[PDB]
Amino acid sequence: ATTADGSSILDRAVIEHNLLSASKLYNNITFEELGALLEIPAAKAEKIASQMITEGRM
Amino acid sequence: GSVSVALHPLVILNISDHWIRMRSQEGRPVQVIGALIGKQEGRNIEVMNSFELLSHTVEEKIIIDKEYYYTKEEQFKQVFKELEFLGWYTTGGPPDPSDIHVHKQVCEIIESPLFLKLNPMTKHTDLPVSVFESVIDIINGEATMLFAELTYTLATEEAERIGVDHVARMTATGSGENSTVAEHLIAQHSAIKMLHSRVKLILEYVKASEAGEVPFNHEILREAYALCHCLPVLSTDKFKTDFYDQCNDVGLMAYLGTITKTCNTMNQFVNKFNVLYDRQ
Amino acid sequence: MLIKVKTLTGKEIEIDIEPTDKVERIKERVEEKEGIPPQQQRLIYSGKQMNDEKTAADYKILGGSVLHLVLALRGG
Amino acid sequence: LANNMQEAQSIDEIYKYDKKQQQEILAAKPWTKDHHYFKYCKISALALLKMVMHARSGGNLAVMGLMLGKVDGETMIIMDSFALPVEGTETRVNAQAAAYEYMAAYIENAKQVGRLENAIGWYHSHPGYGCWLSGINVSTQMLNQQFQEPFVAVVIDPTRTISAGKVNLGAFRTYPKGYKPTIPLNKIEDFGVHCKQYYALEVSYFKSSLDRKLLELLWNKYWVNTLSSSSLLTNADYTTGQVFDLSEKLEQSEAQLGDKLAKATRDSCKTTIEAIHGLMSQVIKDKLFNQINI
Amino acid sequence: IEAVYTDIIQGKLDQRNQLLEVDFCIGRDIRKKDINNIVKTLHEWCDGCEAVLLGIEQQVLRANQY
Repeated sequence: ATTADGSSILDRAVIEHNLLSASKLYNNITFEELGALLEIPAAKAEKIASQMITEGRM
Repeated sequence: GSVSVALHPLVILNISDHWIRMRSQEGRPVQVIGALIGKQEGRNIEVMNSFELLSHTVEEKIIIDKEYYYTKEEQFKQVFKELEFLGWYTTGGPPDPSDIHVHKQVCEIIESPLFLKLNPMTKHTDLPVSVFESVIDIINGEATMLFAELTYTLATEEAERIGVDHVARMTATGSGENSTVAEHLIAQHSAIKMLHSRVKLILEYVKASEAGEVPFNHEILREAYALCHCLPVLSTDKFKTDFYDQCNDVGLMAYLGTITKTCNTMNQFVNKFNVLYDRQ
Repeated sequence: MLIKVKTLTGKEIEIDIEPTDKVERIKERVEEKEGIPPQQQRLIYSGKQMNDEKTAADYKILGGSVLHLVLALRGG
Repeated sequence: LANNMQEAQSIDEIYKYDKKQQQEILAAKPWTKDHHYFKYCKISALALLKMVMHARSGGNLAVMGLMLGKVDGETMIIMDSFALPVEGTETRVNAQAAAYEYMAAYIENAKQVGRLENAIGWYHSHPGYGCWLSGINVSTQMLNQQFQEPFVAVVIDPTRTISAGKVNLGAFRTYPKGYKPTIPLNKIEDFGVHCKQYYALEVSYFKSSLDRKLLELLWNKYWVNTLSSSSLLTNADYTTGQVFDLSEKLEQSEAQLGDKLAKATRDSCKTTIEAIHGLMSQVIKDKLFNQINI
Repeated sequence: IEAVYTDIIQGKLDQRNQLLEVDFCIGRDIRKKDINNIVKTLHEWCDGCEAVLLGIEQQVLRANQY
C-alpha cells in the first residue's frame, strides 16, 4: 500500500534504514547530500530525519 | 602437567600475612609451615584456603604436630563442608632436605600431598610462588626424590576478584615516610617498563627478520608495518587545545590549594607570634 | 575458691563457689560481679557448653578450671 | 624493585603486636571519658577479603562471625576475621549453640599457634539489605559494649557489593542509654529508626610490605588500563563534590576563627595532590606516545 | 563508504570541514629492502620509552630527598 504521499511501505522502510545506517558512517551531513544518497532530496529527507529523532531511533 | 592445580588469590595472602606476623613477633625472619585445603574433581586439584600448623623442633628435625592437626581438621569442617586436606606449604628459597623430610612425614596423612613454596625474600622478578608435586617414584635403592614443578593457574571467585582488585588498587596503606609521589610514579614506571619490554621484543624480532637468520613471514611483517605507521596517535589541533585546557585547569586547582596551605601556615605563625611575643 | 572467668576480649573475673554448688550459683556470682543478665550469658568449659541441669558434683573440674564467658549475639 | 629498601619497611610496624602497650591501654580505659572517642577503624586486607568471600559464599542467606585485633589511641585495628557455623534465614541469624563453642575453641587454637590478638568485634552480612544497624544488631552491640568495651559492629552487603563491583563495609558503634547528641534525607533514611542511637566510623584499609610485594605481581595485564588510564575523567564528580565539602569546611573554619583549619588544609592538599597526580599521568602519556615520529 | 564496508579501513567522513578521519587501516604490502626502515622507527620508539623511564626515576629520587 501507499503511505499517503505515493510512497510504498517498502520504500519508506528502506529509506529509514538507509538513514540509520548512514548515521553510523557520517559525523555530519548536508540535506542535499543526504537526499542524493537515498533519493527524496529535501522535501522529506529533513522530515524523515527529524521524525526518527524525538523517538529514540537516532 | 600431571594434576592440574588451581590456586586462588587467598592462599598467597594467608602465607604473606603469616610470614609478616611471625617475622614481626620474632624480630628476625623465620620459616612458617601450614596446610592447604580444597577440592578434588576427577584429575583436577583446587586449593582455595589454608590454615596455620604447629611444628616442633628436635635438634635438626622438624616434626609436624598431629593432634593439633586433627583438632583443626575436625574444627574447620563445620564452616567449610566440601573442603579436604590437599597439601602443605612453607616459605623458603631453593628446595632443602628439611622440606623433603617434612613432606615424607606429612605423607602419612593424605595419599598425594602437594607442596606449595612461597618466596618472601626473592631477589628477582621471577614468580615467587611455585607449586610442587611430590609423587613417589619407583626408583629403587635410595629414594631419589625431586618434586615435579607444576604450572599452577589463578582460578578465582567473583567476590575474590572484587576483593583482590580492591586491595591491589589500595594506596593509603603507606603515605607516611615515603612520599605519595613515589607510589604514584611507581605504577607508571612499571607499566612503561612492561610496554618497553614488549616493544623491544618486537624490535628484536623485526631486526632478526631483516637480518635473514629467521624465516621471512609476510604477514607478521605487514602487521608490524600497520602497527608502526600509527605511533603519532591523534596529533590534531583540537587535542592540543584540550590538553592545554586540562593543564591550565589543573594549574588553577593547584594554585587554589596552595593558597589555603599558605594561609594555614600564616594562621599558625600568627598564633605563635601572638602568644610568645605579644606582651600579654 | 578462685575460679577464673575469662571473656574473649581479655577481662578477668574471680569467683568463689564450691564444686557441689549449682551452676545457678556461678550465674549469680557473675551477676553480682558484673551484672550481665542471666538470659544473655553463655559459659564454656573444655570446649563444651554446660547445661543448667547438670550439678557439678560429677564434673571434670578439680581446681584450676577456667570458664570462657560469652554474650549471646544475634543479627538482622 | 631495586634502588629502595627491602628490610622491615615503614608499613610493617602496623602488624607488630606489643603486649605491654595493649595492657596499658586496656587498663587506662580512655573510652569512658569522651564517648565520641573511636572514629577510625583500620582493617587488614586479609580480614576484608575473608569477610567479603564468606558473605558472598552464603548466597541469599545471612551469615555472621567475629574479627580479631586491638585498639590504639583513637583507632581500632582489625587484623583477622574467622567465620562461625551459624544457620540463619534470609533475614535473621541466631548462633544458638555451636557458635560459642566454635568461638572459644578457635580462639584457644589460634593462641596455640601464635595468634596474639584478642577478639575485637563481630560482623553480620545483609544479603542485599543495605548497610545499617537493625533493631537487633543495635541491642546486641549495646550488650557487647556494656561489658566487653573494645568492640565494633561491622556490616557487609554481599549482593550489592557483587552487583555494583564495590565493597560495602560499615563500622558502627552504639551510644549508651540516654545519649541524645536540596540536602538529601538519606543521612536519616539509610539508617533504621534507631538512627540517633548509633554512629558510624571512618573505615580504612592497610596491608603489609610482603602483601604489597606479592600483590604487585598479581597480574600482568592491568598495564593497558594504566597507560590508557584516562584520569581526571572518571572521577570529575568526585573532585567537584570534594571541592564543595572543602568550601563548606573552609566556611566552618572561618566562622570558628572569628584547630579546625588543619583538617580543611588536609582535605585541600589531598584533592590538589590527586589532581596533580592525574595531570602528571597525562603528561607522561603525552611524552610517551604523541612525542614520537614528529 | 564502499571501502569502509570491505573493512580495509575504518573511519568517519565529515562534510562540514570536508575531511575523512581514519581510526584504523590495514597494513599494505612491503618490499624486502624497506624492512630496515620500519625497524628504525621502532628503535626510535624504544629509545623514547627509555628516556621517559629515566626521567621518572630522577623525579622520584628528588621527591624522596625533599
